Amino acid sequence: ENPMRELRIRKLCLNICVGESGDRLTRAAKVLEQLTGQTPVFSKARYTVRSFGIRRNEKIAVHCTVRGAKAEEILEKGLKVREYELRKNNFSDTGNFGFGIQEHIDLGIKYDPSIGIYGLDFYVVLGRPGFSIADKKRRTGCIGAKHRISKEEAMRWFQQKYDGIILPG
Amino acid sequence: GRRPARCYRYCKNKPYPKSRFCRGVPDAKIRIFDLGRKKAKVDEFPLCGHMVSDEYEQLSSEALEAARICANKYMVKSCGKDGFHIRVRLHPFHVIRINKMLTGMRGAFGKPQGTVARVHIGQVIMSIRTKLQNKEHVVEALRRAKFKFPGRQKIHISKKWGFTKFNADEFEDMVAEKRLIPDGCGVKYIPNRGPLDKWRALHS
Amino acid sequence: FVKVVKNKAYFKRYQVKFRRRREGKTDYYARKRLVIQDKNKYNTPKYRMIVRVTNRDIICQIAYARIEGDMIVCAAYAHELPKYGVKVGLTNYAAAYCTGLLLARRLLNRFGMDKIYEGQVEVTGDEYNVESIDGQPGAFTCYLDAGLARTTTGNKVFGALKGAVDGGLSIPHSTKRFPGYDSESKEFNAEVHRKHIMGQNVADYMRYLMEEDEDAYKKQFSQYIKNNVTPDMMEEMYKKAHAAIRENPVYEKKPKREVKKKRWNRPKMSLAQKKDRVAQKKASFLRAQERA
Amino acid sequence: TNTKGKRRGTRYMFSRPFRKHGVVPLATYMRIYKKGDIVDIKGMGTVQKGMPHKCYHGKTGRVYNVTQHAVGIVVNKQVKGKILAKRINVRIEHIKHSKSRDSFLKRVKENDQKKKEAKEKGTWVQLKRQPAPPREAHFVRTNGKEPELLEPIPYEFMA
RNA sequence: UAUCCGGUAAAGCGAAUGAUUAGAGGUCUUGGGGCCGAAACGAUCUCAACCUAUUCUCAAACUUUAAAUGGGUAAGAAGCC
RNA sequence: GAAACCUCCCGUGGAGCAGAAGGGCAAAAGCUCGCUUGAUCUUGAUUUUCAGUACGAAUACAGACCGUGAAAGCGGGGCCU
RNA sequence: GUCUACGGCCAUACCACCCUGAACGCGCCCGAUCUCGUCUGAUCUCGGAAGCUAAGCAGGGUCGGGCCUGGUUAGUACUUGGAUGGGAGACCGCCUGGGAAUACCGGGUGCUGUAGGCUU
Ligand SMILES: [Mg+2]
Ligand SMILES: [Mg+2]
Ligand SMILES: [Mg+2]
Ligand SMILES: [Mg+2]
Ligand SMILES: [Mg+2]
Ligand SMILES: [Mg+2]
Ligand SMILES: [Mg+2]
Ligand SMILES: [Mg+2]
Ligand SMILES: [Mg+2]
Ligand SMILES: [Mg+2]
Ligand SMILES: [Mg+2]
Repeated sequence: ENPMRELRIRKLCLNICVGESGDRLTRAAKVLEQLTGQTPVFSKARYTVRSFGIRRNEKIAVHCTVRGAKAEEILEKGLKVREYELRKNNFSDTGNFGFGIQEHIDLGIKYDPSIGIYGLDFYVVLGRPGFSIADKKRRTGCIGAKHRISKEEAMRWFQQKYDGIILPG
Repeated sequence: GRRPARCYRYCKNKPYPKSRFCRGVPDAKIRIFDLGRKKAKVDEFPLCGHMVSDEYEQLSSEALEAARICANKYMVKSCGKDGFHIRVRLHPFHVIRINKMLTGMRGAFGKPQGTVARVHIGQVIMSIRTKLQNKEHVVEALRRAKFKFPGRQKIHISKKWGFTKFNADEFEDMVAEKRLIPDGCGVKYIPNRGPLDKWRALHS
Repeated sequence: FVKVVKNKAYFKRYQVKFRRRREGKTDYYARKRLVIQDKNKYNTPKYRMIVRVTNRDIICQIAYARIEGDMIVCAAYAHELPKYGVKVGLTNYAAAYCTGLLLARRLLNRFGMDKIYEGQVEVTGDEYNVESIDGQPGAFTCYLDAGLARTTTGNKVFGALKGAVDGGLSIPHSTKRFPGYDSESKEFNAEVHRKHIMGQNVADYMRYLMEEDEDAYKKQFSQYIKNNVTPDMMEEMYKKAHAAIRENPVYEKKPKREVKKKRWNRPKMSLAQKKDRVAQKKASFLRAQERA
Repeated sequence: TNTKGKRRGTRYMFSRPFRKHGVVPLATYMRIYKKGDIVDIKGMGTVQKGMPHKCYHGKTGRVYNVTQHAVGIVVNKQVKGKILAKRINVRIEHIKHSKSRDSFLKRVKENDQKKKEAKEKGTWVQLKRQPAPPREAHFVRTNGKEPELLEPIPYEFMA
């Protein structure tokens, strides 16, 4: 009989790190835009790495943060391609989880020889009512303690909500 | 090779440690500041013989090491290979200098010759713990070790238990209290203060 | 495991930030520029029209700063407004206007400049400001303390500021962030501004919801539907309130007495209680373990 | 030969004390100096506009001018053989009221109280101060218990 | 007699910075070498760095502390009311 | 993959602030944007080196003409040396 | 008793975890038509008032860390002035006045200004 300790999805994060720049990245930005229904953001590199073939302030990745119902919907699709399995290590100690998909057309998108097959990266910021405290301007705070989502608590939310297994190893 | 010990004796200059500024310093002769059975428990060595200094003088790394070997050799030969623990309690940190002559006194400022310990009046140089059997063997060890140092140093047997800060009269009771708790060579003094969950690990 | 970031050491070396900086209240960078006088002004005040919007309220205070703790010459709250006419929407821009306006009038009534400096009456919305009359006591002048509010176009603070300006305080301002001013053109309507002052932005939303879906309107404007505040009633309501403020701004409080004087709180546990309490925990541990 | 630089040797002088860095708390700014206020100068690291020179830190002097956010302040600086009263323009943040004068004003106020009264009475009162006189004649009762004997303690070597 | 200024002596390093000894404890890390292992955070040691309490010993160009001696002001008619 | 991008947590500054080092600095003095030319015109006063001359460097004002900000303000080069 | 708004001094006010919060507040909270701003109504801006003290916030708690303040350390370390004092030197003792700092052990754990609530 808890009032608002209702573990919800605060946001869903999606990022395609092509690590190229130019055209490949502009191509991958269309994929997220088709998926999420909003323009994404290009992130640039921190610093040059001659190994990976990247340069400082060169656009490496594209990403986006989905919120609300659309984030619930896209999360659902992402678990369907993963078949509602995760692991213990897929959850972070902070009570967030995430998982890859190897190819976006699995979610439900049409391939093109140009706009190819960008594998991508789901990550779910779980939260509660009254987490905003941390990130507002004026009278800020820290979210107590018996209110912070545990790893265990986030696993059981997944185990209930999306009927998942959380396989061991 | 190096200068006589005569010439670097009195604590004349400011302390000049190996640092950003003073560099290219040659490594100290003495390195291993303790030897014997150092992996021993507080209980199995309470004697604490000290060589105290009675001159505000500088001791050479060279003379420390030599004194350390001298004492340890005798301790081994006398009682036994694993029957003591000796602690040297003066590390050569002060860097000593040397203006060398093949220009004259123009631009004379030394290169680092060597390192040295500065020792105050009443400060301990070496210290030894072993058994109540073995008092005389330590004394002579420190006695022999005196001859490697310049100046003058008393040999003294402290009223502490081992190399602990606690008076040996009260050491055993304190353990019975659990004021004090063995911790390798040393002993952890527990007070009242800390949360009660610490107190529940003891008394249980 | 990792290196403990917050050691003894950490706390020994740690410096707190000021109390109100911790509480997330006072921008001391801005406070210094706002509040301190020029030393050659000496003890002449430096007033500021503080305005803060709470989740359910708008406060308007005039204050100068002394060393004991900045003194408050006058105040008006949005929760007073029921007296004057405003039943609902007390955090809305129109309410902000009333609340500011009311502060000016109440302030002016103290100094006897109620008859001099009527200020703007008809509510155009355009650039207005008070010229001090010669051979008369000059116009009161303070400055707007926005606080931590993101000072954008249409911010409710500037709703209050507009009010106190029309009320007859000379507070300097531009019209670059009254609601009306256009970013991609750079002119000011001052009929858009009037609408906002009169609550027509709210009335139209009310009319838009009722047209589309009854239930959402019923949900959105529940206290508006109770008290019977309708879209067509709205403009009149705020104009009545403006007049009533303008005719009597004086605050009378309530004569508070008949207090039982009882402790809701929990007082501080005395040394000796705390001293025993560990004593009992020590015993209780011992007697407990001497069994199993 | 040492460098003539303005800030040479103020590593410690202009350095906020331990756990008193950051915002210059506001009383400092908002307290009023008139003409002829006795004022002690004490440079501060946070505020670098209007800093006094390292020679006038510690030194007390009188205010002569008051601008918008600073105070002209005559202070006496010795130079080998000659003391030069000279006038410097310190920003408020480096300046306090010197209490040195207030204890004097307290005493003169107390004197004016004690001069008005004790005039109608007739009994004249000591207005001048007087240094601590020798401590008067008095008895000491060794009440019952006798004195406690103090033998000096025998030496022993601790270290 | 009031009142400011100070960062030297000393002291400190279970407080920062840097130095530095020892054992307790720790698969934190991970390793490189082993011994018993096909291999296994399996067992057993080990030495690397890191960390949890302790511990030895230091600083002209480090310091939480912090003297003595020391430098300002002030102690009235150019003042009070 | 030890290093690419994303996300949550801790983080008294252990980063950064052109350069030596010292000081100073966290809803900044750091970073990122928006608008800019106060690095403009003009009297004296003062500080620092000092002989208490110059130079340079700086501090407080004052008068113009601007900038920016809702405003209080800040700005006549570079946080200070 | 206690809160809100603006505060002064800035840890006796910080951090950690634990418990309790009547009324009024303060919040979280529900929305995006308009103002405003985002990749994203998360923040920011704006319009609300169905829920709830879970969190923030307050008050308390902990043989808590930390900070504050006493003791001890110690008349010890240091030190002004003195001697045709000692001592081969290094250094030390006395006279004359001044006098610290850890470890260790106690106690304390925000005070308060202006304006306005609530407990009628
Ligand atoms: Mg020879
Ligand atoms: Mg020398
Ligand atoms: Mg601001
Ligand atoms: Mg110095
Ligand atoms: Mg020293
Ligand atoms: Mg700059
Ligand atoms: Mg000007
Ligand atoms: Mg929302
Ligand atoms: Mg709560
Ligand atoms: Mg609660
Ligand atoms: Mg405590």
